[PDB]
Amino acid sequence: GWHLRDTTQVPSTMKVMILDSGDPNGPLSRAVRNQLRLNGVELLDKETTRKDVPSLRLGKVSIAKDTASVFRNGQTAEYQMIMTVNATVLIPGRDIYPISAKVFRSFFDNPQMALAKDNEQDMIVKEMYDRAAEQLIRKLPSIRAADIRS
Amino acid sequence: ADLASQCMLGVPSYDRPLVQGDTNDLPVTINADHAKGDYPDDAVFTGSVDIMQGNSRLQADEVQLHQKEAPGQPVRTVDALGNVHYDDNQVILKGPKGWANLNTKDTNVWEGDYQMVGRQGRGKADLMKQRGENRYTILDNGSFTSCLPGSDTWSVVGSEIIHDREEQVAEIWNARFKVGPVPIFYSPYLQLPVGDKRRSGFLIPNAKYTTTNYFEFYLPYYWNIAPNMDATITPHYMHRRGNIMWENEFRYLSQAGAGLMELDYLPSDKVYEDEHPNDDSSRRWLFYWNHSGVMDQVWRFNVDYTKVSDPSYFNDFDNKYGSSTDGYATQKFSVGYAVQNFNATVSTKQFQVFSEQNTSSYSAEPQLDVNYYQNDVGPFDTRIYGQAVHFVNTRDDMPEATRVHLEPTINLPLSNNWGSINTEAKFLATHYQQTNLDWYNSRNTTKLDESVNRVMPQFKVDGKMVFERDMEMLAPGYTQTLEPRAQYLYVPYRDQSDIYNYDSSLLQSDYSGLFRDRTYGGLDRIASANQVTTGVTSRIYDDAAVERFNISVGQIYYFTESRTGDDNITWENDDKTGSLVWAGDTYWRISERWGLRGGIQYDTRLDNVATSNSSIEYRRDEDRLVQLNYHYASPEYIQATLPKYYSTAEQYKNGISQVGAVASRPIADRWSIVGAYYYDTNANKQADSMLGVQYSSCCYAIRVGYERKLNGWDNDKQHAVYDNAIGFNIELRGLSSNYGLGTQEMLRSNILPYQNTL
Ligand SMILES: CCCCCCCCOCCOCCOCCOCCO
Ligand SMILES: CCCCCCCCOCCOCCOCCOCCO
Ligand SMILES: CCCCCCCCOCCOCCOCCOCCO
Ligand SMILES: CCCCCCCCOCCOCCOCCOCCO
Ligand SMILES: CCCCCCCCOCCOCCOCCOCCO
Ligand SMILES: CCCCCCCCOCCOCCOCCOCCO
Ligand SMILES: CCCCCCCCCCCC[N+](C)(C)[O-]
Ligand SMILES: CCCCCCCCCCCC[N+](C)(C)[O-]
Ligand SMILES: CCCCCCCCCCCC[N+](C)(C)[O-]
Ligand SMILES: CCCCCCCCCCCC[N+](C)(C)[O-]
Repeated sequence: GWHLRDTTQVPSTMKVMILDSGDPNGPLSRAVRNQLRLNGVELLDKETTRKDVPSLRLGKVSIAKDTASVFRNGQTAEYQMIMTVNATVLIPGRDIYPISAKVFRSFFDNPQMALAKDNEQDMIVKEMYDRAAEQLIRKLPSIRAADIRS
Repeated sequence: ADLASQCMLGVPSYDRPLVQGDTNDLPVTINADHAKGDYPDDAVFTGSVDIMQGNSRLQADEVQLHQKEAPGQPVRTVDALGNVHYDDNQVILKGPKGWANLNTKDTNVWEGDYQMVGRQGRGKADLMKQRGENRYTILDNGSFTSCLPGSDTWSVVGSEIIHDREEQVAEIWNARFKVGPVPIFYSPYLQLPVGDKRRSGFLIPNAKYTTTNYFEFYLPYYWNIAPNMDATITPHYMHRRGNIMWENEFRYLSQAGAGLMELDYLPSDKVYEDEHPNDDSSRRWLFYWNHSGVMDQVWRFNVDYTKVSDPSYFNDFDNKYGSSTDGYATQKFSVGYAVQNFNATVSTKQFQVFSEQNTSSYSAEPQLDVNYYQNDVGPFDTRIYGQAVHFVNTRDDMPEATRVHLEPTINLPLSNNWGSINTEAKFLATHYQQTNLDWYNSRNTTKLDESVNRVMPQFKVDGKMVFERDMEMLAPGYTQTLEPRAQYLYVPYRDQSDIYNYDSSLLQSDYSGLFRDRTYGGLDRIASANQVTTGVTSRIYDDAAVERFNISVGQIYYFTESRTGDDNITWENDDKTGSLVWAGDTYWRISERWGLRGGIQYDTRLDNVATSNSSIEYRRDEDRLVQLNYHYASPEYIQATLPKYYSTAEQYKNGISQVGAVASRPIADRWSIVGAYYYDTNANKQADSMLGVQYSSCCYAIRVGYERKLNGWDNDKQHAVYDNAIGFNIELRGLSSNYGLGTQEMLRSNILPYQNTL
């Protein structure tokens, strides 16, 4: 009973919105803005005079690096990166809906390659922001549906 | 009921209407039995005296209002001569006598006592004073506690106590700390971190016993240095080492953002002296600096910096800014400028490697990264990346390099509701100047070249479709998606064997990783690619459109071998082309409290799973949870991705098969019990074990804890070395907002810390 998706990833009432955070030039804001743009969303300033426009506000990312597993001498084998993002979607008339993303990625340590490993970490982190942005977008339909229901 | 509400039972009131704005011109109600005197300038009231203005309510036997000299502007003085009771939205005061200046807000109450309103704390003094427009509370011969009325648990007394509301700190002269009526500690002068906006109650001395140090104790001393800076100075006695580790922490807030420094210094060490008899000194030390901030939305500053006296430091000393699981310390500085279409960042990256096989490490000194983006050119998006870096070794006999790189990219994104495609063309151009090659080239068949150019085009095309169907059969309103995804990637072969590999490590490929266009990080090795990646994700959404489930599986099919021209990787077989690499991932939120996750990475060239992970978790709340988890990495994977000696050495070569279990349960709303166990199934040995118990009340909390962990390796007996620690800690509660039972903190305390998996 498979049919091509006939609906937009982003709900119709969200096809125009305000993006807002305290780090508009940071990588999270870039990843999110980019995902919104690829989904056909028009982004406006918070100063805009168009009313009834939903606002996506991004909180600050947390990024943790934990030892996931150790070798037999107690040295880290695998590291786990965890990225967490809190956000809100304000639908101006109705209510304020919190959403979040959580991203796990891991890599193996190499003290002989430390510089290389550092670069690997940068790469991984850069990708996680993208994942986080995607997660947030995929939570939009649940917002739209939660607003209709109430 | 929970701890917070139980505690709020003992925190008084604040009835009466809350007034917004000032108290200045607001009406003044005055009831008494008599008023003598000339009303505006001199008034003496008496009997049953009750006065109300704004949020304040004064009540006493006799109240005297006055005005005065120093012609100026108008001088207003109030006096209260018996059974004085003052009331507002902040504090309740009581005492035999009182005084105030309504202009300056400065106040006195003699032989009085105070109790906070809306929060914990109370105390008494021979003289209570408000100064500096309610900035400063001064207690002459005073006491304070956060204990509820009727509870004598603890208090602090001093000949003089001065609390600063703005800085959130109390100075105490002749401080004595009391448990019940019995003082257990005296200090001539102390500063404590105390205020309504404080996130932690002020610290008290504590102790522990360890395999490493035997008996240890610490004396935290808070020092508020200046505005936006403070420090903590903590002598830490470690018995086995026969000296004091002086721990120093410095915290600051600046316009460039927030930071912390730590300098821990141990002047001599008996254990280290015995293990290194011929050495110049036994001193041990740590310096740590962390800074992050974004200034004016544009400048981004970062420091992550750790330097220790020697490789055994984190095996010997408490793991806070470092861990005994660390293989090296990182030293990193960066400054960067970022606006919407542009960024540039300059940085330094250095490393201090612990183990001795080679402690040699390459550094980036400095590195410059630039990105420029332009989205609008026709249907195309464009960007350019460039980098300049200078690589230097810690050894003097090793190649040094400068490397410059340019990577222009153009792509055409295209999208439907059901479908997406993206085409991308890119050029990679890199230039190396390598020097100090003489030593390297005498020891190696394959020669490094002084001048190297690597130029090569890349083509990549990506596509995705989303199919949907209803699942009524599963549950009403459930939706299922099928999302096939495919990629073709072409990069031509370039022989890179004359380029030293400074910054490039082999990347792990999980499901998302499959679609990455690089085999290595960094720029020194770029694998040839002729390949097609294919995968599919399926998702299940509930009636509320919340994704409850997903699974994904993919592979990479190689039409030709992936080559850098220097290929050192030890695989288990000769497989070149076909589907070499597979990966899969799954997530299921079963219910509100239950979830599971898993992932697997498989490579045919290993004849085995590369790595895999699994977990399942029950969580009712922050205090009640159970988690099981598993991590696997094959011996083949270790042999393929890690230096040769890891594959021959016992502490490494078996790879990872690691099961762990973590659980916490609360009791009677005041108790928290927590445990974790981590077990290597290959060796049938414990990796890590931890237990903790905490009791939390309104005015304090006590935690006993225990950990046994792998601390190192003994090269003679060829077995693991373990460390055991057991400790007590007492904290003061009611000094901040925290009503927690300390579950999360304890879950984070061990070397394999807890992470919520849903
Ligand atoms: C004559 C009545 C005194 C006026 C009371 C002023 C209270 C405003 O500040 C309340 C918050 O500060 C807590 C006070 O701590 C108790 C010691 O100060 C009492 C002043 O004599
Ligand atoms: C690699 C760069 C790391 C930056 C080093 C830390 C910067 C030191 O701070 C000095 C600048 O701070 C100026 C303070 O300005 C006064 C107001 O700020 C205090 C409240 O934010
Ligand atoms: C790397 C260290 C950076 C630390 C920043 C220090 C900048 C200090 O600026 C403080 C400015 O704040 C003024 C407020 O002062 C409050 C109390 O002073 C009143 C006089 O008692
Ligand atoms: C191991 C998967 C268990 C999934 C149960 C989630 C269903 C939500 O309501 C169930 C409430 O009961 C909780 C399950 O009882 C625990 C015993 O089963 C767990 C096996 O260790
Ligand atoms: C679902 C189980 C997860 C928790 C397992 C934790 C097991 C760790 O306990 C090890 C017990 O070993 C005894 C420790 O030796 C004495 C110290 O115990 C005193 C407790 O503070
Ligand atoms: C020798 C006694 C072992 C029995 C202890 C109770 C069970 C604890 O082990 C459970 C895990 O079993 C090992 C699973 O092995 C992981 C697969 O990889 C190993 C390849 O040989
Ligand atoms: C490499 C052996 C030399 C060790 C001597 C001590 C070095 C510690 C330097 C700390 C200063 C770091 N900082 C902030 C200036 O960059
Ligand atoms: C636009 C580029 C198209 C790339 C699609 C390539 C399809 C390859 C199919 C997998 C391998 C086919 N083979 C060789 C096994 O028969
Ligand atoms: C499964 C990769 C290596 C793990 C080692 C032993 C754990 C067995 C777990 C089996 C579960 C596999 N699967 C596909 C059902 O998830
Ligand atoms: C320690 C000196 C106390 C002097 C009295 C001033 C009252 C301040 C109370 C600080 C406690 C803040 N609180 C209740 C939120 O934790």
